[PDB]
Amino acid sequence: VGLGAFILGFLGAAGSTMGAASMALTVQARLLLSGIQHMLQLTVWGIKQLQARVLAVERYLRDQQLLGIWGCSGKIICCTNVPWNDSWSNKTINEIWDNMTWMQWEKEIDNYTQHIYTLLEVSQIQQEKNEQELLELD
Amino acid sequence: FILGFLGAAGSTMGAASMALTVQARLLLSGMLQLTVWGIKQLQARVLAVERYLRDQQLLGIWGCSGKIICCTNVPWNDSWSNKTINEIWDNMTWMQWEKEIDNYTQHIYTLLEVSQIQQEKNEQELLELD
Amino acid sequence: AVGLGAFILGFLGAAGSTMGAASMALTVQARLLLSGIQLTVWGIKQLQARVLAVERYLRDQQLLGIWGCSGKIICCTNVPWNDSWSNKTINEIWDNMTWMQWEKEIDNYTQHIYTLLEVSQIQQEKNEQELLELD
Amino acid sequence: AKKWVTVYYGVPVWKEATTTLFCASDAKAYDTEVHNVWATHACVPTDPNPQEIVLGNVTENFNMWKNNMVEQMHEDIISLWDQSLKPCVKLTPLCVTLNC
Amino acid sequence: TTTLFCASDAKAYDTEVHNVWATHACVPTDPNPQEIVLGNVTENFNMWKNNM
Amino acid sequence: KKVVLGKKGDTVELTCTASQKKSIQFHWKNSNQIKILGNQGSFLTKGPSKLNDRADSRRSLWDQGNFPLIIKNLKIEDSDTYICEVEDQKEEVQLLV
Amino acid sequence: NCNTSVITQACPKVSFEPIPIHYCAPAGFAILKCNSKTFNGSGPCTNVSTVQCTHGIRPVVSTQLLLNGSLAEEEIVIRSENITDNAKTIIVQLNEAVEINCTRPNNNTRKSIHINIRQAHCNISKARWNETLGQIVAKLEEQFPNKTIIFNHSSGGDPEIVTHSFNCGGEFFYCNTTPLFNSTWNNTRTDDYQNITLQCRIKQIINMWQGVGKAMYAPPIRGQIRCSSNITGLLLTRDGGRDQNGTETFRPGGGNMRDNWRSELYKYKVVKIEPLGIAPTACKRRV
Ligand SMILES: *[C@@H]1O[C@H](CO)[C@@H](O[C@@H]2O[C@H](CO)[C@@H](O[C@@H]3O[C@H](CO[C@H]4O[C@H](CO)[C@@H](O)[C@H](O)[C@@H]4O)[C@@H](O)[C@H](O[C@H]4O[C@H](CO)[C@@H](O)[C@H](O)[C@@H]4O[C@H]4O[C@H](CO)[C@@H](O)[C@H](O)[C@@H]4O[C@H]4O[C@H](CO)[C@@H](O)[C@H](O)[C@@H]4O)[C@@H]3O)[C@H](O)[C@H]2NC(C)=O)[C@H](O)[C@H]1NC(C)=O
Ligand SMILES: *[C@@H]1O[C@H](CO)[C@@H](O[C@@H]2O[C@H](CO)[C@@H](O[C@@H]3O[C@H](CO)[C@@H](O)[C@H](O[C@H]4O[C@H](CO)[C@@H](O)[C@H](O)[C@@H]4O)[C@@H]3O)[C@H](O)[C@H]2NC(C)=O)[C@H](O)[C@H]1NC(C)=O
Ligand SMILES: CCCCCCCCCCCCO[C@@H]1O[C@H](CO)[C@@H](O[C@H]2O[C@H](CO)[C@@H](O)[C@H](O)[C@H]2O)[C@H](O)[C@H]1O
Ligand SMILES: CCCCCCCCCCCCO[C@@H]1O[C@H](CO)[C@@H](O[C@H]2O[C@H](CO)[C@@H](O)[C@H](O)[C@H]2O)[C@H](O)[C@H]1O
Ligand SMILES: *[C@@H]1O[C@H](CO)[C@@H](O[C@@H]2O[C@H](CO)[C@@H](O)[C@H](O)[C@H]2NC(C)=O)[C@H](O)[C@H]1NC(C)=O
Ligand SMILES: *[C@@H]1O[C@H](CO)[C@@H](O[C@@H]2O[C@H](CO)[C@@H](O)[C@H](O)[C@H]2NC(C)=O)[C@H](O)[C@H]1NC(C)=O
Ligand SMILES: *[C@@H]1O[C@H](CO)[C@@H](O[C@@H]2O[C@H](CO)[C@@H](O)[C@H](O)[C@H]2NC(C)=O)[C@H](O)[C@H]1NC(C)=O
Ligand SMILES: *[C@@H]1O[C@H](CO)[C@@H](O[C@@H]2O[C@H](CO)[C@@H](O)[C@H](O)[C@H]2NC(C)=O)[C@H](O)[C@H]1NC(C)=O
Ligand SMILES: *[C@@H]1O[C@H](CO)[C@@H](O[C@@H]2O[C@H](CO)[C@@H](O)[C@H](O)[C@H]2NC(C)=O)[C@H](O)[C@H]1NC(C)=O
Ligand SMILES: *[C@@H]1O[C@H](CO)[C@@H](O[C@@H]2O[C@H](CO)[C@@H](O)[C@H](O)[C@H]2NC(C)=O)[C@H](O)[C@H]1NC(C)=O
Ligand SMILES: *[C@@H]1O[C@H](CO)[C@@H](O)[C@H](O)[C@H]1NC(C)=O
Ligand SMILES: *[C@@H]1O[C@H](CO)[C@@H](O)[C@H](O)[C@H]1NC(C)=O
Ligand SMILES: *[C@@H]1O[C@H](CO)[C@@H](O)[C@H](O)[C@H]1NC(C)=O
Ligand SMILES: *[C@@H]1O[C@H](CO)[C@@H](O)[C@H](O)[C@H]1NC(C)=O
Ligand SMILES: *[C@@H]1O[C@H](CO)[C@@H](O)[C@H](O)[C@H]1NC(C)=O
Ligand SMILES: *[C@@H]1O[C@H](CO)[C@@H](O)[C@H](O)[C@H]1NC(C)=O
Ligand SMILES: *[C@@H]1O[C@H](CO)[C@@H](O)[C@H](O)[C@H]1NC(C)=O
Ligand SMILES: *[C@@H]1O[C@H](CO)[C@@H](O)[C@H](O)[C@H]1NC(C)=O
Ligand SMILES: *[C@@H]1O[C@H](CO)[C@@H](O)[C@H](O)[C@H]1NC(C)=O
Ligand SMILES: *[C@@H]1O[C@H](CO)[C@@H](O)[C@H](O)[C@H]1NC(C)=O
Ligand SMILES: *[C@@H]1O[C@H](CO)[C@@H](O)[C@H](O)[C@H]1NC(C)=O
Ligand SMILES: *[C@@H]1O[C@H](CO)[C@@H](O)[C@H](O)[C@H]1NC(C)=O
Ligand SMILES: *[C@@H]1O[C@H](CO)[C@@H](O)[C@H](O)[C@H]1NC(C)=O
Ligand SMILES: *[C@@H]1O[C@H](CO)[C@@H](O)[C@H](O)[C@H]1NC(C)=O
Ligand SMILES: *[C@@H]1O[C@H](CO)[C@@H](O)[C@H](O)[C@H]1NC(C)=O
Ligand SMILES: *[C@@H]1O[C@H](CO)[C@@H](O)[C@H](O)[C@H]1NC(C)=O
Repeated sequence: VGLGAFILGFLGAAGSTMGAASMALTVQARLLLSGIQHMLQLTVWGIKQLQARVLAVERYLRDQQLLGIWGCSGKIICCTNVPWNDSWSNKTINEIWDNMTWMQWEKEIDNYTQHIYTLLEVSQIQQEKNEQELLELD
Repeated sequence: FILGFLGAAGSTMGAASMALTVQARLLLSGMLQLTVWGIKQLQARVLAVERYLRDQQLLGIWGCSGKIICCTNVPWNDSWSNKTINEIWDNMTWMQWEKEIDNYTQHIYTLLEVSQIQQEKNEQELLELD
Repeated sequence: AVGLGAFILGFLGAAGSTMGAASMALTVQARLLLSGIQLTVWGIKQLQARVLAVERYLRDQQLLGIWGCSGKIICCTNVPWNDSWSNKTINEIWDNMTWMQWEKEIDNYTQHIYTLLEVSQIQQEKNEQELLELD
Repeated sequence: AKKWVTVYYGVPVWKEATTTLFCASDAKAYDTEVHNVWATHACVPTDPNPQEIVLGNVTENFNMWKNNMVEQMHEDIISLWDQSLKPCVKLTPLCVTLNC
Repeated sequence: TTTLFCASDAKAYDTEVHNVWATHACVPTDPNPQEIVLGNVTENFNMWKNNM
Repeated sequence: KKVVLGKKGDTVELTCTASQKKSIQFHWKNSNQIKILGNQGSFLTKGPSKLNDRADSRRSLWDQGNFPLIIKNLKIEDSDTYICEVEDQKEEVQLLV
Repeated sequence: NCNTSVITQACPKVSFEPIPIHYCAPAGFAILKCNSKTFNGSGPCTNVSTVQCTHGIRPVVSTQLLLNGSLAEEEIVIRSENITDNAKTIIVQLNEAVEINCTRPNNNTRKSIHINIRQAHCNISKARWNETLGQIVAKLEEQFPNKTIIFNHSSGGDPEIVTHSFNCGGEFFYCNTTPLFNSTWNNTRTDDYQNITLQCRIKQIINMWQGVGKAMYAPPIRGQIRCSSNITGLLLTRDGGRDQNGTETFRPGGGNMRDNWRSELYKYKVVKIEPLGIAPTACKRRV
């Protein structure tokens, strides 16, 4: 968790715009990779803190595999082949990436997410069929 | 924990796959004695995670690293099993199927390793040209 | 994970073994493993060590994506070796040197190498996306 | 350029929750006073080293009259209350399930 | 360059100051410590540069 | 509007209803927005109304979702339209004494 | 047909003194807190922080005044769901506490008058009370700038809300607050001039606050009853109407325990994380 106040949501700080968070993340990633009075109740709190950490890990791993349904297994950032509709959003790339935070962005398209998720599933199914059909020849 | 797919082979293999697809869609679409038991429960959860991560990387030896379902290029031998795809997937549960072929697995595991080695060898030789 | 390391991290092999020997031992264990062939105070301390190691592991597995090695333990790249960093041959180092000896030998080139790896990955992604401009 | 869908995991976004909170208090656990007695079995000790993170330039909409923490606190207190200050005589209405 | 935990078989109730300090300064010792002998590794130690 | 009738000196019951079948905070008001009755927690509160002495409610039915206004000893001048506020719906009844 | 269900229970007395209780989110959840010193009852906060646990709140049960709790950081803040709604509770949080000292004298031993052990009283410092109201009025005038502010006693209802009510050590007290709310205001005070003494009675048959019903408690403790509380707020109800020609009246409200807890929990919100998001980019997946 290079960025963020939460274990999950590790791609950035709340309040940062989406583009800014990405740039900050790249820098932090580079640095990390490059290597650049006991109280009795402490027992209780130690367990609770570990449970929070363990739970985040369990969820993380679960989601990393579930995303395979859209062809995004094991990824944090996953590019797809589904076109963006101006109907979902009439904003352009720079204005959303530079001026909107992730919460604002999700609010902007909140009631289209179920539609988009459906489309992603469909695309992955067709991609899989195409590969296997080619392998019936090869 | 993974505990397989949590169905205890109480359903056939085909049914389990369909159920997983459904759940993946739903999931993505959206007191002194407590110290002792809290620790034991927590230890078990940690252990499950460590084994999972290890095995996902160990499977790289067969070219299946990081996958839950891994399609290989090793052909099926009717001698291992003479059943068809539908017979196996629709009528058998996982604990019935593994029993049917329980002692052919060591042979299969060997074949999987061999196939992966040959595939890697071929790719690297091609890359000495390209 | 694999009882060659003697540490939670550093699992590819025991300290003191040559790099080559460690790889061979690791292959053997993979086959064996896949083939199937005050207590409260210390319990918490042990778990903290294990949880932390897992978190670092996962973190790094994703951070390595920056060089195109996400999700890998062993990863091959397209950055050529500079004889200037090291004048030794492949069997020379893999057969006779341990990991610590090797890392000490090329320690001051590490940041140079890391920089090159990032640059290569950027160029690779750029090239692929340009091809996909038409394809 | 052509705009394409990209999926991101690890996005710093949150929604309102409806969950169960834990209570904590510095119960004496030897005293006979009601709140200490209840807390002894109902609650955990407080956090010896609490932390607070100030968020960046964010705006969050709060609403004290739609706050479900209130209802939960209400239930905990009633349970506490009725395990202690027991009346000599308790009288409550009860009606027949008729449509009248 | 890190911070280590102290551990001791403190009694506390004895009132002796090391036991009283230890009561909160430290934790109980490991009831079942383990040691791993490493392979043929040579390591340079220096007691005069030891930050512990 | 619902219309309820009675004679001077009589007693009538005007009602509000919740679909909740639970005790809900509710209020009764006259046409001049003067509070008459309401539910505060489990208690009956009365407003600064001419009906403060006449107004009552069957507290035992509050958990049935029934929130009546009972007006005893009706005066001819009590013939107003009373307003219910339950949950977030409003109801109106005209009383003719 | 409704039939009262009656349960007879043992009647022990117990020591009874509220302890601060903190609430903590479970794993997977976090609590956001509003850090504005001027925060409203609802709406945006720009200073927001994340905590795992709330501050402690003592589980104090009272009906007209909030007797033990936190204070506002700078100013008296008046919070209401709808200030123009005659039916809503107005919660006034003070930035300073007013001490109230209640007692049951050991010499009050009379048991009956004719065919006092239930007699008690509470003191408020006059200068604290008048200062408190003057500040409240100044804030009420921000909402009602052209109207006279009248404080008054309750308009009627069950005694638990008509009088002030609290519990010390199992003793249920009912106190007359007419002396606190008989004041009328302009930008100036209309009262006289040290100690405002409230008359209190200790009762055995009380209404339930936790539900609808009645409850009877054992008779009073022989002596030495004392309470020492910090008033940190008021529960007021505004009396409006079509004929309120230049005057607004504020009477003690309350009786709804949810309002008492809201007066402390207004700064906290519980949230969950949804880490999966979507946005357009200019990349394409190779297929
Ligand atoms: C807002 O928060 C504040 C917090 O500060 C709340 O204020 C607190 O309210 C408490 C309510 O009871 C009150 O508690 C009382 O304190 C008395 C004084 O305690 C101190 O002195 C004693 C002296 O020995 C010390 O031991 C103690 O540690 C303190 O230093 C206590 O004496 C009271 O206990 C007695 O009454 C309770 C009532 O339920 C009984 O349960 C308890 O068993 C005690 O009963 C004795 O008295 C009765 C009288 O008839 C006897 O019948 C009985 O047998 C006991 O008598 C024996 O002891 C007396 C002692 O003199 C002796 O004379 C007799 O002969 C017997 O031996 C009780 O603990 C807090 O003090 C008070 N805090 C402050 C600062 O004032 C405030 O209420 C909150 N607001 C709201 C709305 O909740
Ligand atoms: C606190 O609130 C109370 C309640 O509102 C308020 O006291 C009320 O003042 C009004 C002032 O008009 C009183 O109303 C009248 O008082 C006279 C006194 O003798 C009565 O005679 C009147 O009754 C006649 O007129 C009525 C008009 O409809 C007839 O219905 C009736 O049959 C009579 O003909 C009338 O009551 C009102 O009674 C008081 N209420 C109480 C409980 O005293 C009080 O002043 C407020 N406090 C402050 C500080 O302002
Ligand atoms: C916090 C605990 C840490 C996580 C616990 C699990 C960590 C993993 C421990 C064992 C990992 C070993 O996983 C290792 O994978 C690499 C490839 O990906 C394989 O290494 C492979 O290199 C190439 C092919 O990749 C070939 O030479 C040969 O097939 C094999 O040696 C090893 O066969 C396998 O042993
Ligand atoms: C929940 C358990 C606790 C830990 C969870 C797992 C740790 C993950 C947290 C950090 C994740 C960031 O890991 C991220 O990986 C992706 C690829 O996969 C990389 O993706 C990278 O793509 C290219 C570089 O090629 C850049 O345009 C981009 O800025 C960069 O993000 C990021 O450089 C790296 O920062
Ligand atoms: C948000 O509110 C917090 C809480 O008051 C402010 O930070 C505090 O500043 C005081 C000043 O002495 C410190 O003592 C506290 O420890 C600080 N608290 C925390 C949690 O840091 C904070 O500055 C406010 N932020 C904004 C943007 O107004
Ligand atoms: C206190 O609550 C009121 C009621 O919601 C807030 O008033 C609203 O403020 C927003 C801010 O942009 C306006 O758009 C709304 O139109 C306002 N509503 C009304 C009815 O005017 C008020 O701002 C809140 N005060 C604070 C400090 O947040
Ligand atoms: C509450 O305040 C009253 C104010 O009168 C106190 O009663 C006075 O106490 C003094 C103490 O010397 C006596 O001289 C006065 O004569 C008393 N006045 C009356 C009218 O009796 C009362 O004791 C205080 N009570 C509490 C709980 O503090
Ligand atoms: C309620 O009792 C408290 C405690 O005795 C009074 O406050 C004390 O007043 C004396 C007077 O000199 C001060 O020395 C103490 O320091 C005060 N105590 C505290 C905690 O401040 C309080 O004034 C009484 N309140 C009323 C209304 O009589
Ligand atoms: C509070 O006390 C006042 C008196 O101090 C009570 O009001 C008095 O009630 C009698 C009853 O006939 C009237 O004659 C007096 O004129 C009233 N006095 C005042 C100042 O109004 C009052 O009812 C008590 N209130 C409660 C809730 O007990
Ligand atoms: C009422 O408020 C007073 C302060 O106005 C509280 O007394 C202070 O509590 C703090 C807590 O750390 C102490 O450090 C101060 O020394 C106390 N002041 C005095 C004069 O004693 C008091 O405890 C509050 N009472 C209640 C019931 O909450
Ligand atoms: C908040 O605005 C200031 C203005 O300069 C900026 O520096 C800071 O980084 C912003 N915080 C976030 C989270 O963007
Ligand atoms: C997205 O564009 C396609 C192009 O024809 C259109 O059919 C579809 O309805 C669009 N989606 C929305 C939500 O408008
Ligand atoms: C939507 O896109 C069209 C494209 O020309 C633009 O004209 C229109 O103003 C956009 N609407 C909004 C609300 O941005
Ligand atoms: C971001 O908002 C500022 C506000 O003035 C605007 O000027 C800027 O052009 C916006 N960025 C983009 C990419 O539209
Ligand atoms: C999303 O909700 C808003 C709320 O009014 C609505 O106007 C908008 O059309 C909704 N969008 C979709 C895709 O349903
Ligand atoms: C697979 O089938 C072929 C068919 O001739 C047979 O020769 C071979 O031995 C079989 N392999 C195994 C492992 O049984
Ligand atoms: C085994 O496979 C052969 C292949 O032709 C088939 O004829 C035979 O019936 C199969 N036996 C069983 C039991 O399925
Ligand atoms: C499953 O068993 C039943 C039993 O008669 C059989 O009819 C059915 O065809 C079997 N299904 C498959 C896929 O073999
Ligand atoms: C598996 O075990 C059974 C037990 O009798 C045996 O008959 C069968 O031939 C074994 N199969 C293999 C592949 O060894
Ligand atoms: C240590 O030396 C012995 C001598 O035979 C050798 O067998 C062993 O493998 C060595 N261990 C390492 C780690 O080199
Ligand atoms: C790596 O080899 C290239 C080949 O021209 C050389 O220019 C470069 O300086 C070498 N790197 C170092 C560190 O010498
Ligand atoms: C590097 O290897 C070559 C091979 O002949 C050797 O001549 C050269 O001296 C070596 N470099 C150094 C610094 O010894
Ligand atoms: C390893 O060291 C021995 C020592 O005699 C040497 O003979 C051998 O050639 C070395 N191996 C390599 C690969 O240099
Ligand atoms: C690497 O460190 C060694 C230690 O003395 C030094 O001799 C060598 O020249 C260093 N190499 C570089 C490139 O700085
Ligand atoms: C309040 O004070 C002003 C000061 O001139 C006065 O005019 C006004 O009449 C006063 N209010 C009432 C109700 O008398
Ligand atoms: C409140 O009481 C103080 C006591 O001296 C007095 O000076 C002040 O003027 C009073 N408040 C008002 C508004 O008169």
